[PDB]
Amino acid sequence: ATRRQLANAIRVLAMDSVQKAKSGHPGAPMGMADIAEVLWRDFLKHNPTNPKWADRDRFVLSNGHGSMLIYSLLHLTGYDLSIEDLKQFRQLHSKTPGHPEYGYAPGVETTTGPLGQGITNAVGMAIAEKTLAGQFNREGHEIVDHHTYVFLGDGCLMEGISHEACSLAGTLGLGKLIAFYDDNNISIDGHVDGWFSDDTAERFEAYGWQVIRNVDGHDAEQIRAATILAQAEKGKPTLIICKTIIGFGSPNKSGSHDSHGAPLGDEEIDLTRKALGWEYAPFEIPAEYYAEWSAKEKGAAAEKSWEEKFAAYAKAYPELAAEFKRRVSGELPTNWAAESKAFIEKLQANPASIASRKASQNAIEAYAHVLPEFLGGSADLASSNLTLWSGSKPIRAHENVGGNYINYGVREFGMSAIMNGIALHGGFIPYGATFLMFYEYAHNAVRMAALMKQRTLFVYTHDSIGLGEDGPTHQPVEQTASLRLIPNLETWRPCDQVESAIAWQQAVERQDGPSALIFTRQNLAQMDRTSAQLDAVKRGAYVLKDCDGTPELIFIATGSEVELAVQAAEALSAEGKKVRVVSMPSTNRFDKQDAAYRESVLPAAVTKRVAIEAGIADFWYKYVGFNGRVIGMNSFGESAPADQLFKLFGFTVENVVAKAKEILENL
Amino acid sequence: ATRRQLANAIRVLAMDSVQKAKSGHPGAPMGMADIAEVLWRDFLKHNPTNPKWADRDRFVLSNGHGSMLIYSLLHLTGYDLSIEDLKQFRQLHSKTPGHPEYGYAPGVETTTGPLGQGITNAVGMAIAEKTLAGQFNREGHEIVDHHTYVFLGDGCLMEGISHEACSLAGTLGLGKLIAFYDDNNISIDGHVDGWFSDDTAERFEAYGWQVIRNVDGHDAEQIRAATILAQAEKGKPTLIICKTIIGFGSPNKSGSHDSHGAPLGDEEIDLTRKALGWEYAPFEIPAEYYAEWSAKEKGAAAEKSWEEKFAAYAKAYPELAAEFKRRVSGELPTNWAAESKAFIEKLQANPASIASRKASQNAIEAYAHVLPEFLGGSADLASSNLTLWSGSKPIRAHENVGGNYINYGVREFGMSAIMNGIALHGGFIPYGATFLMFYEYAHNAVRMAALMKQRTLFVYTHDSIGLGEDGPTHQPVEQTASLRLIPNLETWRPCDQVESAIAWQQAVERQDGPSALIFTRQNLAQMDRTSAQLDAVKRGAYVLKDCDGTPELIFIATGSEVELAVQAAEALSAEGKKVRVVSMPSTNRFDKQDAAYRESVLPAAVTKRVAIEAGIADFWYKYVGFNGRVIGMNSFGESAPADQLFKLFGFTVENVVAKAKEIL
Ligand SMILES: Cc1ncc(C[n+]2csc(CCOP(=O)(O)OP(=O)(O)O)c2C)c(N)n1
Ligand SMILES: Cc1ncc(C[n+]2csc(CCOP(=O)(O)OP(=O)(O)O)c2C)c(N)n1
Ligand SMILES: [Mg+2]
Ligand SMILES: [Mg+2]
Repeated sequence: ATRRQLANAIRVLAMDSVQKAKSGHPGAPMGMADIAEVLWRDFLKHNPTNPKWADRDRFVLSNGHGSMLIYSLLHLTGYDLSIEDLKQFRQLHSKTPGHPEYGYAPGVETTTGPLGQGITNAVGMAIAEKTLAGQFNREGHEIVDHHTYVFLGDGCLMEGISHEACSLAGTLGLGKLIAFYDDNNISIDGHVDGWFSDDTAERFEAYGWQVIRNVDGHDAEQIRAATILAQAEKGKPTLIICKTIIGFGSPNKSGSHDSHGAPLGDEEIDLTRKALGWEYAPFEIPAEYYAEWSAKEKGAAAEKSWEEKFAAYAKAYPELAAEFKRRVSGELPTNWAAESKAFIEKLQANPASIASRKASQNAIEAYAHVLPEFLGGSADLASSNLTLWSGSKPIRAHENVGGNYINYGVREFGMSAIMNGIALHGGFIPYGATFLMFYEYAHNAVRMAALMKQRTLFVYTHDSIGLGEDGPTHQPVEQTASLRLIPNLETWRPCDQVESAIAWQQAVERQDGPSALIFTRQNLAQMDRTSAQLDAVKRGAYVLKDCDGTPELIFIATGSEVELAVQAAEALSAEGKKVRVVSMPSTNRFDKQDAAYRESVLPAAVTKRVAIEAGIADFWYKYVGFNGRVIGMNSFGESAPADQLFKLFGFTVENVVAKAKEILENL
Repeated sequence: ATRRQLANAIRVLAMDSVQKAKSGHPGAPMGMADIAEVLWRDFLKHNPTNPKWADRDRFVLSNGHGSMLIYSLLHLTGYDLSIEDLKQFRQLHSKTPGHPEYGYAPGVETTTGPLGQGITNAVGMAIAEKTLAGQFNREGHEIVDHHTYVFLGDGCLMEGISHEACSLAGTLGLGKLIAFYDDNNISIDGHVDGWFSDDTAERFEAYGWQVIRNVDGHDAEQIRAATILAQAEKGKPTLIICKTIIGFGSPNKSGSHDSHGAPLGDEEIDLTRKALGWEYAPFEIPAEYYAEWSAKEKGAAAEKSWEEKFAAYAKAYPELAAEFKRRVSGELPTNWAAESKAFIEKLQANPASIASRKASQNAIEAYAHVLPEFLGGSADLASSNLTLWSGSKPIRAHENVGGNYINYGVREFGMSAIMNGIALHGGFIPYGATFLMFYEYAHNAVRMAALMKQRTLFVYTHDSIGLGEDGPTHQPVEQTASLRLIPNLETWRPCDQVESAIAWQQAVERQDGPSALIFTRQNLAQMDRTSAQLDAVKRGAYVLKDCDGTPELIFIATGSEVELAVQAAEALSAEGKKVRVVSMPSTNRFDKQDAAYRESVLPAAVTKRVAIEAGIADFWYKYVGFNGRVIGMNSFGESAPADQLFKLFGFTVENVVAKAKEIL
């Protein structure tokens, strides 16, 4: 078959699957099929029988609405994705959801859909390849060597996150990143000139990318020539601008947004088959086409060759090879359990009153000696977030290439989605920090990490009005509660240096999802814990101060407000009242405990509960109920020194005691 | 005094005010003082005695950490901002908070701090000036004509939102937008080459801006020359790239991130004074420097000249002039109360089972006939969000310049912060739509509108698993609850075309803060309402179905789930149980009602409550407590037809009734 005939197999599988589903986007798959045929058949290094081969090239479909493009490519080249799977497009519990989801189909490298995060994940994947190569490759043993390929569209380039990711990609000289731009002059609102008129070539040249302009996206020889010059450029990422016709082959809907996101219809599909010269019924692919699309034989030989290279590498570098396999698998070092425990116990036995952001740095310093896979960073806030340790080596294009730290610049969304790509790639545990407030810039990347069950460590410092004079644009109020609502994210707001080391430990051990670690600017007093209390911190909430017998009142506190809760409990106790203090470093972790443990912390029979947190109050009714009270925030902050703000907003022993006594008096 | 001596007044006030607070950022004010002297003394058209002069130029400090720069300028040029105010920098209730706040000091045009949003607000103000000029100017009567000036630094240019805002600004040809880039090679991590190496000039030329390269930021003559060329360019926004030395004047910390964000120290301040030849004690500005900095005489003449132009305009176009004054003040038209009421009563009388996104478009259509100040838009989703009405005139650089709609492209964050600038400018009520999921892209701009108490209307469609097959990356679950947590935002989730029209009405009428209006893709059944029920919808929650006497079970539902709550209540009432259905289209609005009203709707003695909402369940404990139940979500969605998703996730009458019996 001809290259165009092979590409048409994608076009027809796409429009037939959308039609059977009565749902989906036929246009971009049809527009990009010729580019896909060249890239997948001539260049992409992959093995359909092992989609987890460590040295495979990574392909990312950033215009994720064109999901039938990747589904067709995976089916045609030999992956474990069947015609029956394509017939279940957009159906409940199928392998082929409306937007491609990591973990659902073999060979989908990332979950896309939200525009701009695809290319940003890919930037992270290319950073991880370059850094892993810098850490593990040796002379004669280039065991890390693979490209990162991206398809992207107009929406992706309009999104601000594309500017964050691609500006950084150029600075870091990601020569193995090659992106194909689907330049079809179409978005949902119509022909894009009215709202999108960048000179995109000049924009990307300004980032330090190589740009190959004006490629005919339906001419295989041109796509091939451009890909060759893209691969020959070793120092810069490359953008190949492909001129395509959206919905190529449709006589009445091509070149128009009418083909972007609706079924073509039975009549138009017939007219398309004829304009394409495609004579086979829906979901029928001739055996000849499967034979020429198959990547099984080329892929198996590529991996067997890499396995032989790795075998020889392991003889020369036995510890590197073991570390490679360990880190790529995501397992922790065998001494991790004992050294992290010993560090946490040392802190419990050597009290220090420090800011939890300092405790965070101390934890990084200790754990980084055990975890060479740490790949840390900050969005231009290293000296405020305290993310550097004594062994930090900031990565640059030609310096510290096997380093372990990224100066992300002022790019919270880009950093967060890059970290997702780093986590997806394997070999690293990424962490990256900013101020808690600017979680809101990166919000959807955090949710994406949770949806993809990726171990990405989101570090946030300056967590409340405790930060003081920078004022209400910076002082978080509702941000912690908002992070707590993200399914499959575990949010930690530790109350001293010990809870801070335990939150880091729990985040590192959480391999099926991300964590958010929230730290303070101001000093926090360390709480006393018995061995059993120390063991219970990782359960998310535990009894910190207890009375003899059933409590008449329970204080629930997190983070910097735990000392206040303890002091108010002391005052009430000196009046003969029986009060319990529960510290709740992670509401998410506590919610997962069995009902016996939760009842032992918050007994159902004790309904007089006071929650204390310098955050939005509405969150806490889940734990205090109608008979409880929340000592929280219900407004934006103010610019003033922190001690005056804590008094202004009621975080005083007098106020807490007074509010507690009101519910004890049933008022 | 020389120009440099006048600029040094900014430098010494900045560093002395930061030193007294023991907090703040001296470097950028010190780095930009010469630029600010030129722009404010030679070019800025403004009146310190009336910071609300409608035709004033707009200045925006996008690198807002340098707040002492704008406070010094305001103090020096004669605004109502005193030395005593600068002495209260960063102190409780001062007019000089650590980042400039709109309304806290006269002459501050927007609240900055979150990097990138200042320039994006300024793109919004430049769009509003251009569009308002297109609507109101007449031959011989150019009553709208003013520039938008921005200071911005490396952080702003690194942020993705700057790419959204400046791309659109070039496309719309905002010739009166002029930005000065504080190109000082410094950010908090240090010298920026290791993480920021853009060819910024070529980047902005790719957006269609004019770029003046390599201006010496400490040479008043070059700054003046660059600004003249920026003003001469009428068709494109201009970026003036000013090479500056952060902390200019400090011998030990200039050109270093050491001067970015901490007091210089008493000793370093003394050496800086010596290096600058500055001989006056802290907070002492000689009378001669005040006289030469004063904008009072120039500004009063400029406003008087404009008042005379407006008087001539009002003589020729009395109705137009009265519309200008009404729309700039923010007051609604006199017939608004009656027209909106008649529209809502008409919908209650002619039931239709339509998607609330279609109900939203119908409301836009009816209200836009009454509100010429509407400036609508969508982030590349006009056909899905349904934001166009029959009178929509999409604004372009040279077409529909007096239009009323913006194709924002795929730029949710930039859209939202541009809308904030449009609201700050005056003359418009901006609304803008995207899918509910992608408010997470625009999150902090929504918060900033609430912080600034701006009437910005954030429209969201496709609000639940109800959108169906696009799957869990698009299906909101926790987004509505997160919107509800934002102080001073009112979030509405209406259950039918009638609640949809009332939600738009209340958002339009809310002058002191923003609204989020959340609409469905799937059809919603209209509910029966008496005249008193119809009137109570604007109280945020109300009794929709009531039993006789005290109920033993209260259903609380919102949006698309109210019909399910009605259906389950009818099944339970047919069994003899006393059940009430409460529709709660806005939790935030309801929370602000007086105690008597709230008790009338949710009596405290009825503790058996079931909340129903296709969103994160944990939010609703505030209203149901320990002994209630939530028919909610606690996971991500799935890619499948909507009808199957509602069954899969338990949004069925049988499931709701089962959970109601668990507490009865
Ligand atoms: C952040 C975000 N905003 C909006 C959308 C909705 N959306 C999906 S595709 C699309 C149009 C973008 O067009 P383009 O990328 O050029 O694709 P084409 O129509 O050419 O296939 C939009 C707005 C989204 N997926 N993500
Ligand atoms: C979105 C956002 N992220 C982070 C910050 C914190 N921050 C304030 S200033 C700054 C450094 C930016 O440097 P630049 O704008 O070049 O300022 P300079 O030091 O030159 O005055 C950062 C990261 C912020 N205000 N907003
Ligand atoms: Mg397109
Ligand atoms: Mg700078």
